[PDB]
Amino acid sequence: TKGTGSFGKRRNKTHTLCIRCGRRSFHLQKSTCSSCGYPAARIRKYNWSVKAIRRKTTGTGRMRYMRHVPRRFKSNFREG
Amino acid sequence: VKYSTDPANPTKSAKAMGRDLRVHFKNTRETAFALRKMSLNKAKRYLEDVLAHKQAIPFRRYCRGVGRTAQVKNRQPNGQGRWPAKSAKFVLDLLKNAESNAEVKGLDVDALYISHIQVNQAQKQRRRTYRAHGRINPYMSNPCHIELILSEKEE
Amino acid sequence: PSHKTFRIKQKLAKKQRQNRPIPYWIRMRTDNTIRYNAKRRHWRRTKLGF
Amino acid sequence: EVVTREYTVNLHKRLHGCTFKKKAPNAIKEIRKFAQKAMGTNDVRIDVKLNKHIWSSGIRSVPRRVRVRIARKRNDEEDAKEELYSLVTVAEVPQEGLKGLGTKVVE
Amino acid sequence: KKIKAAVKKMYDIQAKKVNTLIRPDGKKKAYVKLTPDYDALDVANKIGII
Amino acid sequence: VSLKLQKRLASSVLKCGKGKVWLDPNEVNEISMANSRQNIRKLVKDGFIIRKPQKIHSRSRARRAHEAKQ
RNA sequence: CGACUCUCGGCAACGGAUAUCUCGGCUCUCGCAUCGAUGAAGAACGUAGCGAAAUGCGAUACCUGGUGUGAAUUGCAGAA
RNA sequence: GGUGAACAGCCUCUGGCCAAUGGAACAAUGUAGGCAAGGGAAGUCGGCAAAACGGAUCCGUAACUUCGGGAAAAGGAUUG
RNA sequence: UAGGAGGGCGCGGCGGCCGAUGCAAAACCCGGGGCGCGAGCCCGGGCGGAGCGGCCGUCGGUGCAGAUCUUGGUGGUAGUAGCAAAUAUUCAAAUGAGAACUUUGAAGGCCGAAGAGGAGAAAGGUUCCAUGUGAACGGCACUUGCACAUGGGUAAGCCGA
Ligand SMILES: [Mg+2]
Ligand SMILES: [Mg+2]
Ligand SMILES: [Mg+2]
Ligand SMILES: [Mg+2]
Ligand SMILES: [Mg+2]
Ligand SMILES: [Mg+2]
Ligand SMILES: [Mg+2]
Ligand SMILES: [Mg+2]
Ligand SMILES: [Mg+2]
Ligand SMILES: [Mg+2]
Ligand SMILES: [Mg+2]
Ligand SMILES: [Mg+2]
Ligand SMILES: [Mg+2]
Ligand SMILES: [Mg+2]
Ligand SMILES: [Mg+2]
Ligand SMILES: [Mg+2]
Ligand SMILES: [Mg+2]
Ligand SMILES: [Mg+2]
Ligand SMILES: [Mg+2]
Ligand SMILES: [Mg+2]
Ligand SMILES: [Mg+2]
Ligand SMILES: [Mg+2]
Ligand SMILES: [Mg+2]
Ligand SMILES: [Mg+2]
Repeated sequence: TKGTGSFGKRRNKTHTLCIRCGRRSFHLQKSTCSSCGYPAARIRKYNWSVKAIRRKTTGTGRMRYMRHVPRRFKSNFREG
Repeated sequence: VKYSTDPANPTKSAKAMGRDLRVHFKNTRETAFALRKMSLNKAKRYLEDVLAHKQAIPFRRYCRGVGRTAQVKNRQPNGQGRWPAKSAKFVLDLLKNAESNAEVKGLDVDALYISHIQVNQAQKQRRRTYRAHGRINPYMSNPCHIELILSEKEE
Repeated sequence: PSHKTFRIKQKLAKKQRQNRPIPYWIRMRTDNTIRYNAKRRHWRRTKLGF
Repeated sequence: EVVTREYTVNLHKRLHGCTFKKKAPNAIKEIRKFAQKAMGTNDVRIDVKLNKHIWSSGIRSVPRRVRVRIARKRNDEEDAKEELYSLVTVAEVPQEGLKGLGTKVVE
Repeated sequence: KKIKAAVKKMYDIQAKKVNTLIRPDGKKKAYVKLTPDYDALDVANKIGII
Repeated sequence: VSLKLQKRLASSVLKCGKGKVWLDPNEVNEISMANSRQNIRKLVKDGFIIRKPQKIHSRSRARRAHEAKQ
C-alpha cells in the first residue's frame, strides 16, 4: 500500500552530493543541482525566499579573499 | 541538607537522605507511611519481611486498583496491600545508612526508632513510547527523594 | 556500501573525526561555556543523509 | 542434623492437570517443594542426574514415581544463609519395583 | 611509485613491493616490503619502532 | 567467566559450528586466560577443547524399508 | 480514638515566574567606495604536544615576514 | 535424509537458536482450536461460520454443445 | 443591558521637585494590623543582598478569567489499560555486592534446508575486534550489549571500477 508498505522500497538515490554547493541536492537523472542550479553557469537564487538568499549569500563563508580588501583599501592598495 | 522536621533533640538523633532515587514515588510513600514511628529494629525486621514477600505494606492513599490480600488484615481491615520490593530495598539502604550514622555518633541502636520519615517527588525522568497511528507518548518515571531521621527513645 | 566512492569515503573520514566528547581540559579554559558536545551523531539515530 | 533418606515421590498426583509446556518444570518445582517439606531446609539442590531423569521423557510426560534420595548435609561454606541444605539425587531402584517400598533411611 | 622512490632516498633502502590502503580515519597507510637483502629489524631499530 | 571470544576462535579453528565446540567446564580458568588463535591451538593439542561428535542420523530404517521394498 | 475525603497553618519538594542585570537586537544619523581569468563569492578536505565545535590558516597550514609596542602564553605540560 | 507425484505438509542431520519480562491461580467475558445425544437449515436478510467430499487403481459417466468440451460430471468398488 | 460622559486607582518611561538605601533596597510569602463604598494603598513579620520610591507636568507596546487563545509547567486520570502471535524451557557450576536474563557443562525442544543456515547488490557508516564502564539507553532485569570511553582494523598487474 501507500505508507508503511511503500516506505520500505526507498533504496535508490535521486540526489547525491553536489560539487559546487556541497549539499545533497544533485538530481542525478536530470544532472542538475536543485539548490545551486548547477551545472548552469550562474547560481540558482530567487527573491521569493530571502531566507534562502541569506543562507548562501556572501558573508557566510571564509571570505578567504575579500576579507582583506578593506585592509588593502586602507593604505590605498600599496606594494613595497 | 536540612530536612522538613528537625528532631526533638538534635544531639541524640541521626539523619539519612537520598535524592533522585529511582523508585516509584507512590510505592515508597506507602512504605514510609507504613513505617513511621516503628522502632529501628522492628523496622528492619518488618521491611525485610516485606522484601521477602512474607508480610504486607498496606496501601491507603494511592490504592485505586491495588488488589486485596489477607496478610494486611492487622492494620488495614479491608485487606488491600502490596509488597514493594524495590522501594523496600531502597528504604532499607537508607535505614542501614542512618543506623550507621547513629553508631558513629554513639546512640543506642537498640533504642533508636524512626522519628521522621518523608517521601517527596523528584524530577521526572523522560523516555518516549510509541502508540497506534504513529502517535508517540510520554513514558516517564516518578522518582522520589526519601529522607528519614532516627531518634533515640526517651521515657 | 562496500563499493563506496572515494568522495563518500573522504567525507566519512571527517564525520568520524567529528565524533568525540569534548576534551577533558577545554572545560577549564578561562570564561568557558562549552559544556558537552552538542553535535554528537549516532549511526542508528541521525542518519547523515548523504 | 545431617541425614540421608530414600523417598518415593508420587508425581502423578502432584503434576495432575498441569499445562504440557510446564509439566517438567512443575516436576522440578514439586521435587524442590517436596524436599522442603520432608527435610525442613529451605534450600534444595537437585542433582543433574535427577534433572536428566525427569526431563528425559520430553516435557509433557514425566515419570510417575521417582525414587529419590535426599541428603541433608552441612553447609560448609563460610559465607552462607542456612546452617544446612538438602541435596536430592536420583536413587537406585530395586528390581522388584516400587512394590511396598516405603521411606527408608540410608546408613 | 613515489612511495618506493622516497623509501629509497630516505632510509637508503629499497622496497620490493608496496601495498597501500586509505584507512577509514582518513590518512593513507602503506606497507613497504623490503627486498630480503635488507632487514626490517635493522631498519626498525635505525629509526626506533620496536 | 565469559568465553564468547573462545567459542568463536574455536568454531573457526576446529572448523565446526559453535554448537560443536566443547570447552571443559573444569579448566575455564586456563581457557579464559587463552586469548588468541595460537593459544586455542595449543589448547586443542593439549586436549582441553574438543570437537563434539556429530549427532547421529542413521539411515538404518531407511535401508530396512528399501530392503523390504525390493 | 484510628484509615479515607475536604481543609487550614509550618517546613520540605516540584517549577522557573517576578525583581536586579546585559560584550545582544532594533531604530535613526553619518563617512568612504573596495570583489572576479593576476582566478572571486560559495563548497570540500586538511591544520594544534594534549580539540570535537566555533575562530583562524593552507602541506610554510590557530601560521611565516615586516613594522610598532615593549615582557609574556596560559586548562596543563615544555623549550625557553 | 525419510514419507510422498513433489522445493506440499509432517520428523531428522550440518549450521543457528531457545531472543521475545517473570511468579501464583483456573472465575466470568473474551481470542484461537476441538467435541456433542434426537433433528438437520426449523437460525438467518442470505447455509455467513463450521461440518461432509478430497490421494490413487478399476468401472461408469447425462442434458447440452461452437462438436474442441461438459468431465474429476453423476453413481459405485478397492486400499493395511 | 447596549451605549455615553465625568472623577479616580494601577504599570513603564521622560522633564522637574521631594527623598529612602548593607542599621538591608527591589522582588516574593503571611492565620499580621489597618485605610478606602471600590480600583487599590499604608505599616509589621520573613526570606532576600542591591538598588527604589512619592508628587506635578508629559507620554505609551499600560490593567485579563475566557478567544477548540500562544508558550511553559503541573494535576486527577493512574500505580490504572496494560507488557499475551512466531511451541520451551530445566538442573549443577563459575564470576559478581546482587543471577530467570552473563559464561560453561548435561539435558529437552525449534528453524528443518524457497531455513530462524552461509554469502552478496542496494542502503547504512565504523555498527566490525579487544580492554574497561558512574550515569543515561537496552519499554522487566544485567556482571550484559549494536549502549558509553580508550585503542585496532579494510593491503590487488589477475576481484571490481
Ligand atoms: Mg520497486
Ligand atoms: Mg529516479
Ligand atoms: Mg483491571
Ligand atoms: Mg510509523
Ligand atoms: Mg531504522
Ligand atoms: Mg588499493
Ligand atoms: Mg521415492
Ligand atoms: Mg519437502
Ligand atoms: Mg449434534
Ligand atoms: Mg435457510
Ligand atoms: Mg424466523
Ligand atoms: Mg427460513
Ligand atoms: Mg426471506
Ligand atoms: Mg462458506
Ligand atoms: Mg455440469
Ligand atoms: Mg497591548
Ligand atoms: Mg516601551
Ligand atoms: Mg487568563
Ligand atoms: Mg494490570
Ligand atoms: Mg497485547
Ligand atoms: Mg531455489
Ligand atoms: Mg542470512
Ligand atoms: Mg530497562
Ligand atoms: Mg559485537
